[PDB]
Amino acid sequence: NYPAEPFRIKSVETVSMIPRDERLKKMQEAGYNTFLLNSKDIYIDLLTDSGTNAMSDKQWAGMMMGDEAYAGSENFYHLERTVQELFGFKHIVPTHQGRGAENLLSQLAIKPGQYVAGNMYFTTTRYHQEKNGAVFVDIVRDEAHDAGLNIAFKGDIDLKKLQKLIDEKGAENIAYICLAVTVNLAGGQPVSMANMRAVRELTEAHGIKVFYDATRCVENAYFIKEQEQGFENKSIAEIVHEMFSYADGCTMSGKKDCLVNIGGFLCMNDDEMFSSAKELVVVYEGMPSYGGLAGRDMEAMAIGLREAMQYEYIEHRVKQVRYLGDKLKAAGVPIVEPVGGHAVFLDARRFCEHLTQDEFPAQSLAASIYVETGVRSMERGIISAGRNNVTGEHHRPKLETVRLTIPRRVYTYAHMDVVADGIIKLYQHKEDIRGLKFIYEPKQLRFFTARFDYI
Amino acid sequence: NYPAEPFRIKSVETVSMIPRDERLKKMQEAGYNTFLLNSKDIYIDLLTDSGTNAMSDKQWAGMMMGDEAYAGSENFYHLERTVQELFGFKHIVPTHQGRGAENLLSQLAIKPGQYVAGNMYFTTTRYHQEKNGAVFVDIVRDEAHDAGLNIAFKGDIDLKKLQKLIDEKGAENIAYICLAVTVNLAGGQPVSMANMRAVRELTEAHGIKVFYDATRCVENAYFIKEQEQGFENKSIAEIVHEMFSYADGCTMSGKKDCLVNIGGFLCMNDDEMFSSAKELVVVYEGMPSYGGLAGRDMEAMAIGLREAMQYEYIEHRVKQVRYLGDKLKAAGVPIVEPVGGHAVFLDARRFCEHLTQDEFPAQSLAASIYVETGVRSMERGIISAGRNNVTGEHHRPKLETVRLTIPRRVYTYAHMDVVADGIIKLYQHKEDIRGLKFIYEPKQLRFFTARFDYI
Amino acid sequence: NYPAEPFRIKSVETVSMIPRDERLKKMQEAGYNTFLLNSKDIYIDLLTDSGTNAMSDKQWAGMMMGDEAYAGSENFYHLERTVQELFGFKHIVPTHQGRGAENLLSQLAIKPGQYVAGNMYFTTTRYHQEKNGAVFVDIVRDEAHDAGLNIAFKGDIDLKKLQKLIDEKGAENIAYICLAVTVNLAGGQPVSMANMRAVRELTEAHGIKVFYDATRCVENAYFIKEQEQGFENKSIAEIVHEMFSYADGCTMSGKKDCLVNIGGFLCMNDDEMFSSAKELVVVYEGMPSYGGLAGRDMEAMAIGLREAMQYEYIEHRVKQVRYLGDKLKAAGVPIVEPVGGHAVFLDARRFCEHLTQDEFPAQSLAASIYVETGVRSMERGIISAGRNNVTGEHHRPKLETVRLTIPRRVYTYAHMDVVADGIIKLYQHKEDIRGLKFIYEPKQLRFFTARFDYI
Amino acid sequence: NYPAEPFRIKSVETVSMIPRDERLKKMQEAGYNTFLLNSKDIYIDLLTDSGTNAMSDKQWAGMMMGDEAYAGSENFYHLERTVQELFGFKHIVPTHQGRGAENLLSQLAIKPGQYVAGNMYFTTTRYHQEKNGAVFVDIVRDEAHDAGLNIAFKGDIDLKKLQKLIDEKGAENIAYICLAVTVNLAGGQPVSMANMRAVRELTEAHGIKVFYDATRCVENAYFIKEQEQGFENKSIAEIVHEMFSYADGCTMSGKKDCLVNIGGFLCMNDDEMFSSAKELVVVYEGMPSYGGLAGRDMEAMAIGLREAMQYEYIEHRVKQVRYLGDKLKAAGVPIVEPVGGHAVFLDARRFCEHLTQDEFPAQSLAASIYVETGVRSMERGIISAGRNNVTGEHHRPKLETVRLTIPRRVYTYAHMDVVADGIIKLYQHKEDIRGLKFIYEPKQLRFFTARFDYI
Ligand SMILES: [K+]
Ligand SMILES: [K+]
Ligand SMILES: [K+]
Ligand SMILES: [K+]
Repeated sequence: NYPAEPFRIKSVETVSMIPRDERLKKMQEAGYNTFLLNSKDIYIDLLTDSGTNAMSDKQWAGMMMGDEAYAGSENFYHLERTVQELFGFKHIVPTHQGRGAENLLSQLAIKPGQYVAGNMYFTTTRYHQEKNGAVFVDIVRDEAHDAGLNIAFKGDIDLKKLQKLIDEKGAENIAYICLAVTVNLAGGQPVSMANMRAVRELTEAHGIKVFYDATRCVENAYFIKEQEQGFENKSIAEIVHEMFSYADGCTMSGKKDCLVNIGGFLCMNDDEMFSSAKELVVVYEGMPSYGGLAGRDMEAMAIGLREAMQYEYIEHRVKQVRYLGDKLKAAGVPIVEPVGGHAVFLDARRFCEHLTQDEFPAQSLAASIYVETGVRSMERGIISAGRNNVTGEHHRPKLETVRLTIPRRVYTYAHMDVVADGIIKLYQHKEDIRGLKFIYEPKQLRFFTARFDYI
Repeated sequence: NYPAEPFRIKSVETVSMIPRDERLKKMQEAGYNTFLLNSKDIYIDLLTDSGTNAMSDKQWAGMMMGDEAYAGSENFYHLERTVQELFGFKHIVPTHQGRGAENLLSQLAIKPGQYVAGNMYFTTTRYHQEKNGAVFVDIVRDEAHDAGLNIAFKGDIDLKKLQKLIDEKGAENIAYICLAVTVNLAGGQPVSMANMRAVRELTEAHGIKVFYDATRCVENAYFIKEQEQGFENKSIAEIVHEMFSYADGCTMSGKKDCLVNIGGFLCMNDDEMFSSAKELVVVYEGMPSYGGLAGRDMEAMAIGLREAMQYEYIEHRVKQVRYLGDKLKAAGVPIVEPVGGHAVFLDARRFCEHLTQDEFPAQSLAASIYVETGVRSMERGIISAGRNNVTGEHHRPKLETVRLTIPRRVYTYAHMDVVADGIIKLYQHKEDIRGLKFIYEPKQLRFFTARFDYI
Repeated sequence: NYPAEPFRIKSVETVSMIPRDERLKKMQEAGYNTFLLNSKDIYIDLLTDSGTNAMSDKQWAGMMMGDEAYAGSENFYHLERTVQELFGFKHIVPTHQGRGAENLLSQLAIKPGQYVAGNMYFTTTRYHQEKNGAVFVDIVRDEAHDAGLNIAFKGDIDLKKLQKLIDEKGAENIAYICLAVTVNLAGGQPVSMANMRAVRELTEAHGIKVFYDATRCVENAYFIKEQEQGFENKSIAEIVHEMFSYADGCTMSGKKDCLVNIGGFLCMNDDEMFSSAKELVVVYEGMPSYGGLAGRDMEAMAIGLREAMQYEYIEHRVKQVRYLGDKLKAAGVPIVEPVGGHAVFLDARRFCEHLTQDEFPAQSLAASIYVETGVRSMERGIISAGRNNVTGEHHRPKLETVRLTIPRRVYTYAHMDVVADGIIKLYQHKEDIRGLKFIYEPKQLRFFTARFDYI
Repeated sequence: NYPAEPFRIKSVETVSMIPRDERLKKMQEAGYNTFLLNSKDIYIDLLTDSGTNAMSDKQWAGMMMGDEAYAGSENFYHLERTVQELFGFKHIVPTHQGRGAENLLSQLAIKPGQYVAGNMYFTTTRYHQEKNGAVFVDIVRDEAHDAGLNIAFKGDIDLKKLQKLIDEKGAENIAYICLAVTVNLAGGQPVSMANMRAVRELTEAHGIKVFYDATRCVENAYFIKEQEQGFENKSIAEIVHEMFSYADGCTMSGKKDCLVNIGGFLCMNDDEMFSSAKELVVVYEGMPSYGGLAGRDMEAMAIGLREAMQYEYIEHRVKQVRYLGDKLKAAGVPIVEPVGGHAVFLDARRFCEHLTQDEFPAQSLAASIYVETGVRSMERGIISAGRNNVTGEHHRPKLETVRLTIPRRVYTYAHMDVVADGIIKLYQHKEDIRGLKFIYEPKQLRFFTARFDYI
């Protein structure tokens, strides 16, 4: 069920291994907010899968061959031809990471008052849409909003909803469909090739553009190879190329599936949009020949994207995350299902039914995990949702979760056991977990710097 | 007069060394546009002094210690302490380079219709001011606009013009003063400490904020050290710290004086503005704990800013540029005077007085320079100025220049001799340089991809 | 029982992942000799634990700070201070690896006809002793020669045999005692502190010198910590320092316990011997200030020896090897016992009891293991023993083994499972493993290039 | 006359720039022996051209791709095929540096009592010859021993002398001719292709083997291209390959002309000698598949040897050393002539005619140079010659020199001016240089650690 790592360890990152009593002190110094912990004090850091990937020896060799010319860099040429080959789009503009590409796309592709419809949303992606005057419309299938429902390709768009938006608003009033692979907010859920095809077919008929939010497109391609009938003789590369054939362009974060610590890019087929993109990138990112990246980083990202196409690599990536989910589920620990490509989400509401949402069960569970194991996880619940600035009440999200987000190629199954075993042990005495109260609350971005104490 | 390099060569960048006939074919394939040349075909690349710097062994050691954590990275803390120590500001927000810091500043500090006044301007800096509703006012001393005038501290603000603006417009209507060090548009001209102090004193009396465009603040500190009475017993670090003591914050490009290939940051003293800056950075750049940079780049920038404080390093940096300018001037080659900190600008109007501006003397001179020496330079004249959209006429700039822009720690005096001797030989038969005409002209950003042929 | 890796993965070594049929073709191209396989064709390479270690980010930072000066390098001074601090010797002479230190020691310390007595022996170590006129005497306890006997500190010297040698030969006729930690030939067996102390006390009483063959001294320190009464409150560093307090000097391979890919050194207390060692090092290795090493490697070895002192690192190192041995033993696979610090040795005589030694059971078993798993192992049996030049008969060794040798910080428990599960499956049908016969036999060093076919 | 560096600076090595009064203190703390100075206290280190070369970006990329397998490393394969291509020998055995290859060759190729004849000698090379029972015979042309004589190809063998050795001793009593390129002891003097051919022709007729001491064979190839008629249309590679076609094998130090900081190798054509070489390398260096080098170093050396074949690189290398010599000679400073490929040697006897050899003019001149400029040079005179252990008198060498030895790709012409200008300034008041006396003298290797004071 679970393959060994399809690589060896070339170099290691040293860790302190501080014991429980010392971790409790660090957690207190951090006001029980994992976002305030110091990296040097953490054994296993599952705060994010963004930008913390372990690069290969070949990428590090590329890092030594940075050609830092303002224009005409060999590294820009390599990235451009690699993305043209693997994603199949005509034009590429580098950006420093994914949200830089989102800024450009939304300024280029939206008229004020138009709709952008997508399969759920991501914070930066949707901000740039709305900042530019779009109204967001969620067209994901209804099941994706049910966190416990175990169905395949849970990230699929509901074609009926797309049809109704077209019927009610008119095609000329829809800027574009923003189709994300995988779907982050539903827990990293994949989208089927059948769905990408059907969405292309209906939008094309109406003259409507489609742009992917493509940050975990390789994880997605793996779910298609594993679970979609007809794809068993296809390579990961073949699946990735067909996926993008159903789009007019994409925004990409190299920090996720391109196996790098920084980097992103915007792709499109249209020449006029490319010309406009080049004049705007200069303002926000840099020249079209580097887009806010060192030459060595264009090189690392070109090499990493190609490494991601290796079947054994992405199979192990997804099955390692699956192992953690399987082990938690086998012990009765409540999690979002099915497990996604990049993370396991604990259902903190169910984990701590002895607590009210106003006692911050997700924030507290995350604190408990670090103290007991040296593992950092992210609060994705009531705290991150923020306070209603009109009423003064918490926004109360339906999802009250702790995200165990897994960087690529950094951890082993033994690290996964450290994580699972500690959570399972906490779950056996789940009632002992204490509620939290604010002792310091910022007006904005409160998850980042808020401090708490036990009730 | 001209010191030796205060460092040894640790590693080299290999070059092809292709001869004149082969360079002529490359120039023709690039349509006589140096922006279109491949980096792999160039011996000495003086297109820019941005982000092409040679890092040290110590910076490379730091590159291997990237702590890629989303929050709490050791590299963030090191950058933050370093900038607090050396610049003297309370708060720091990393950005991927300088224009990312400008975007944040202009959104936070400007109400539509307010004025932003500075000592001349830079393209991205003024764009971000104008995009947010500011009206730009030039308050540099009149002398700065006379490219032939040899005077010290030519970058100084005219206190009388600053004063007139306040009287005629009202303090409440001025968003801030944007004081740049050095002043790029005048050829890299320094600003005196006496000027920085007088501006602080006047603005403070009216409650007006001052923010520095600080990209070449260390080169600026060197000029003060060399030429301003009273600064002979002061270190570069003491001068830099006093400079920033007369500001409310700054936008910085590490890609210039911090000796790195990517990186920048925003500094401010005000607690409220810091909180707002953290909200905005997340949508354009990244979390406040990395700001669109890999941990290793925060580390390389922290180390490089400290290396920039070494007296012998910056003396050599500035005197290398001076060597090139002195050698050209002694042969009668027309240049912008006095030579600034980072570049030498050739007056192509005067160099090719036999051509009209319509025949693109700067574009043609930069082409000749590549063919004859393997040196790439930047057109900064009528081509880069663009065409008037409304009328369809060229914008005809007063400055018709070729910029010989010098990366830090990359080249030797022998390389400077290749550059100078080739230009001097061309000058001796300047009448023979041919005019250019468009064969392909983009509607936007024409300097980046336009192609030409000889008349 | 089995701790998780006390480090994260910083970078990876990419592997091909070729399937069984393709591995069989590679094995055939290598003439069924694992020594002849290409590294690029191997998934898990257990040929050696020498010089294949994964370095840390901190060691890689040191690799960028190589001070390549012929004398007075900062890296030399750092190595020298570190070894003085941790090993407690007065003088240090770097060598390119351990056998370079052995060459110097044996030339300096042996008069022709004198005896060198030790706890078993290693090939290079004993060669250098014999080449200089020493007669080797084995003074290990008899139990060490019983490969099946499970006892602690199996590497211990028999004080009664040491005593007999002194009585029968005379102290003046003993050049030195060569005490090895751990003892490689018995499978990596540790020596107790009590034994080291008793040997020092006896030799000192007769004026006999003791020099340690120290290549796996840290693994040895771990066993003492785990199993010798009285050492529970002692650090690894305290144990290492006390170990070397009972010697006059040592030969060390950094390629083993100092966590590097190249490097070694010679230590001694005696001023006169140090002066002589400096004269000799210049002709074989290099100046005493670098000893056949790049400055960056002196740095990486100084850093790596200090990292080896971390309790969690060495506990994990030794327990990973133990995991592999435990899993094999539980399935009934015959191995040398108890499992040592660095490797597991399969008893191929017992594994392939259906074959005669003349049919090369160890060579054949190592071939099968590669075909079935992509794991490379070393023949340490009749092939490596060589042929008798005088008679032309095989040397027929008591030990007919396949060595599963484990590089430090390179592999995971999942990799250990690939190794074990493949061997266990082979064991279940052991009768089917075929004998080998030579098709090409070199006159010298036959194990390195001999080729075979199945009988 | 003097080409610019045919490369750019990729990274730099930071230096302290300590002033004169501080340098005087360091020199005193070092007992006026430059060999005792710390690297961190030196601005320009010309102690040696061995192993201090600046590697390229491509070599550093290779450094990240180290394949550290005990056998079958991709890096060993690359080195082997590179040396086979460029030097043209059948077999290669890596060694950690040149003197490791010398140890093997001399043990394999000499019977006790035989002669080895060569064009002068090098210390390690000759030691290994004699240790194995050879009698050394100098067969260089008589002119090479006249240090002031300006003739081309001053390193040539005197064919008449070779003939007389053959006539008087008999061919069967000559182990081999050891032909060195360039000839170090005469100041780095080249050998002509005509001479290498004639030596091959005479030895072949008598059945006598020829092995090169090849450490600066690329410098040598450059002198042939520049000065030997018939070689002007030949590439450096073509000249190098023909050179080696006149030999039976070679010993090579990568630390000189292969542009690396560590590494060497032994080459031969004979199969039986190759087999014997492989059994002996194991004892002293390591397996024939790595020979005492990390895989990354076999890779760097393979890449560096190929870089050395670039005409512009080796032309600049030799002409940079020539510039220093020309500038010194133009000021009347006495030097060994003609200037060689890798160093300038000052004639300290003539520089300080006011001193006797017993007052150590070379040791003192070297001290003066460091104090006045921050430049380290090596004593190659009476001190290095050592004391006669029978008589107690100094060995009094004819040559009393200070070696300014130039690492490859590390320094600029401005560093050369620092060196020359300081020596010239010292030369104008040459009479002020004070004699030295021993205050501490070791019995052996006295140049390395002896301490002095002014008379
Ligand atoms: K990162
Ligand atoms: K750059
Ligand atoms: K190795
Ligand atoms: K070296």
